[PDB]
Amino acid sequence: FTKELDQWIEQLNECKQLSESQVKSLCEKAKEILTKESNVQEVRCPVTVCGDVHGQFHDLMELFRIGGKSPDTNYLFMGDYVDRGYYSVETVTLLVALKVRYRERITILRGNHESRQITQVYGFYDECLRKYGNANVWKYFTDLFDYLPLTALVDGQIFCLHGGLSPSIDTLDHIRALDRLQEVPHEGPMCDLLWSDPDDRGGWGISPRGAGYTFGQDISETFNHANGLTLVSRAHQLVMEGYNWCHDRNVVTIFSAPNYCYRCGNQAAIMELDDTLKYSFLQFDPAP
Amino acid sequence: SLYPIAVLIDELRNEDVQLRLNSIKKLSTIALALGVERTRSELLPFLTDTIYDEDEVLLALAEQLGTFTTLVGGPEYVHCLLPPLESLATVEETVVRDKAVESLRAISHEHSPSDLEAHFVPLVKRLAGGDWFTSRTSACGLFSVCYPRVSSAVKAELRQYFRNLCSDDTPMVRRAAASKLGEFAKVLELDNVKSEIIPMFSNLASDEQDSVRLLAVEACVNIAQLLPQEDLEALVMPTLRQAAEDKSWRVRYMVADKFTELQKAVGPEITKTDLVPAFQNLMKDCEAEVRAAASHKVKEFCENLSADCRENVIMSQILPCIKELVSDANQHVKSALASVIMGLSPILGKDNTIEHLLPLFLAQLKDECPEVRLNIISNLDCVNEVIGIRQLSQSLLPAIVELAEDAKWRVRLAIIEYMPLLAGQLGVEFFDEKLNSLCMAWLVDHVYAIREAATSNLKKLVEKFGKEWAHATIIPKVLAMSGDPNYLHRMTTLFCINVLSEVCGQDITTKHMLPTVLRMAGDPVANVRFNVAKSLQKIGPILDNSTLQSEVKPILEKLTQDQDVDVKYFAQEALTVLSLA
Ligand SMILES: C=C1[C@@H](O)[C@@H]2O[C@]3(CC[C@H](/C=C/[C@@H](C)[C@@H]4CC(C)=C[C@@]5(O[C@H](C[C@@](C)(O)C(=O)O)CC[C@H]5O)O4)O3)CC[C@H]2O[C@@H]1[C@@H](O)C[C@H](C)[C@H]1O[C@@]2(CCCCO2)CC[C@H]1C
Ligand SMILES: [Mn+2]
Ligand SMILES: [Mn+2]
Repeated sequence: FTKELDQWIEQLNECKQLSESQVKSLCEKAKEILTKESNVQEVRCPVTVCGDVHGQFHDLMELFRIGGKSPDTNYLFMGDYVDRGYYSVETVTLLVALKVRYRERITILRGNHESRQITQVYGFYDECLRKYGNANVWKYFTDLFDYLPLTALVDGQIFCLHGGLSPSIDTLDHIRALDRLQEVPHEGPMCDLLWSDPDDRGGWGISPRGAGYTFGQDISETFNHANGLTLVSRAHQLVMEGYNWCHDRNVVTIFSAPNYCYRCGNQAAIMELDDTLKYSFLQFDPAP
Repeated sequence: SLYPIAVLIDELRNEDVQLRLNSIKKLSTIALALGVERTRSELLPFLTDTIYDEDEVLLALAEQLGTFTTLVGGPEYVHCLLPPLESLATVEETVVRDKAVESLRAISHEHSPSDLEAHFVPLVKRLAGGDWFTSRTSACGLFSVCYPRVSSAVKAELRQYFRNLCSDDTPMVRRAAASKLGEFAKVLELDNVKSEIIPMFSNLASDEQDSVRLLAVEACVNIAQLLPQEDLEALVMPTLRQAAEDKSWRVRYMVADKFTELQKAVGPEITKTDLVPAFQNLMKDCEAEVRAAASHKVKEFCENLSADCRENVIMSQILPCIKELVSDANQHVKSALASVIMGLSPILGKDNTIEHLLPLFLAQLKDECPEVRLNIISNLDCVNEVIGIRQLSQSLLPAIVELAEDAKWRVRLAIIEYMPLLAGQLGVEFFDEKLNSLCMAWLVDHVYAIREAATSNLKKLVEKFGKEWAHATIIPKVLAMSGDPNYLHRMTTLFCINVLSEVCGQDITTKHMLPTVLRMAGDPVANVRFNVAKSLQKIGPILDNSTLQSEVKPILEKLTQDQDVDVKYFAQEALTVLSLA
């Protein structure tokens, strides 16, 4: 089987999809591995943290040219592997394939797009139809997404999730108590963790997205102190500079899809956390 | 058939009197079975006709016939070789047509003067005055071998026929006559070069067909070398000047192409009077093909100006056009200029180079087209040997150091290629004092691709300076990274050891790198530990067997016990590939 995984990865690196048969296998084992992981997955540095990739496959290859190759460089992706980009299939499959091959070199969190309703509105579902010939590959992947960890904690200090803070979650234990094995709900803690956005207005605000909430500096400060965290590392929001600090540096947004939707002209960033948790950012333009 | 000759025939296929190929080459031997008399009476006759276009066969037949004079009776009978050769000249696939002519030209010298007239010339005419055209495109190649040796009277006829071949109704017979007008010219007495060649030349230079005209440029080089300098202005230059002005850019292109040759054939004075302005026009041609060709000739041309007026024409007539070209729109042109522009240093001297060329040197070293800055970088030897390594370092270095640090990692990556070039060119003492630092710094760059490039770059530098230089100028600074708190750098250390074992030899690898590799087997980060297993696998073959048994086997075996899944996996693979398993 290992010799196989290696071949699949060599294939996917040429941007060539796997077959329905293989995807079904990649996913059955991927679930085996992801079921054992926690809602607040423990990750030890060193690790490079990445934000949205949204099927921009060639930008993902550019990301690896900048952060090193897996499994040499350890990676932590905070979700949003599909939709918008032109290669959702090759992108999510490569990442799921890197996970199954290297459980300890890669951590993949769940984003708001690793869900059933949204992927039928923004691409993934249709790309799958146009590339296989039926909805099976999409059922395999959206079923796998039910198992993705909603959060990761690096060295017990840096807390990583796709979206942000929830008014119905104050502790890391509260999150560990949630049943993540299910589709993303339209309301509640789990939804919030994948939909919320840090804001420059204090307290909790109404989210312009229609799900989750906006939270201000005061809420980040409280959540960081209450949980012995040095920082909240998230993504989900387009950041022209690739990455963005806010809330007096209790929060940083990392967006890894340069020129999002091939329309926004944003840089992308990736965040390196060395052996000592000292951090540094790498910014990049889209691959030529 | 009949057996002495039937050995040539191929009775196995399904052809038309076809021959055995690996047998036509064994031809000089059937000619010994039957002797000279029988070779003439039945082998040549059999080869003359019986010509089935097996081509690769027709070719060998024409070649072989060119070394058959003696197998036929020696000189006195060489004409027995004409019939089958005349034949093969008129075939189709030109490769054969050529071999036929080359051979015909070879045995021409074997013909005695008397035999040339009785048999050779008659063959030239039949080909010249032939109906079919090929029979004429090949005749053109046979006039210069027989002209010198025949009678004054036959020379005349040979002149008429060659003329008729120049004003032939078919263009191809004209292009061929044109491309051979030069050599035929070299064998006529001067009077006839002035009275017959010149007119044919003028005529071909003003041909309706430009494919015929652009060929006349070559012919001009030849005719101009034969004529005394004083006759050039009246009999040639008007035509040559017109060619540089020709409506067809192809004709003009050929002028720039054969420029240096024209320069020599014409002489310093005319080059000063007529060619210097023409060269200037050509460097300003509207067609980028023509500008580029001319630019390519810049150094060669200036080198041949009469030492007398040299420097003053370059500074006054040539240099201004050159400043222009450095900024031309087409990269095709800037391309041609850069691959020679610095070759003008030893022709203007240290001071001139420093004030006038170095600026253009920079304008291109920071050009768009990478081929352009690469052509400048690939030719530093000459400028360096004219101005000082310090004067150069002082004008090149800031450019480099400014590109080694920059915006896109992509551009930084580009400057890394210049390294092995700069090394092999500017010297090892200069590399250790001004460049080594830069190459070390990239190993620790933020962007992985840069680190990678810089790493493989070490191998290419060692290929330039040697394993000893490596042990004293690079291995130490590379091993220093083993103690870096950041794993990205620690891994870079092994990646450098992997590439450097490919070229440092068993000694330096065993004594000076292996220990650092074995030592990291206890790194706190798993990525370093498994890359340690991968490194032993890589450098393993370079080590003698004793070392692999007492020092590697033990380490890998330990690593297979490691807590981490991947270190285990890679350790096992290492043991398996090396056979220590
Ligand atoms: C996706 C989103 C939100 O994120 C998005 O947030 C807002 C605020 C910020 C965001 C825009 C960010 C920009 C940088 C991008 C740039 C570009 C070029 C295009 C665009 O792209 C957006 C979608 C996407 C993917 O590209 C993204 O960037 O987000 C849509 C608007 C476009 O201009 O804006 O627009 C308001 C509109 C809102 O629209 C949809 C939202 O209606 C989805 C909806 C709330 C969901 O409800 C459900 C059920 C209830 C629980 C949640 O799940 C089912 C699935 C889905 C219907
Ligand atoms: Mn998102
Ligand atoms: Mn997103």
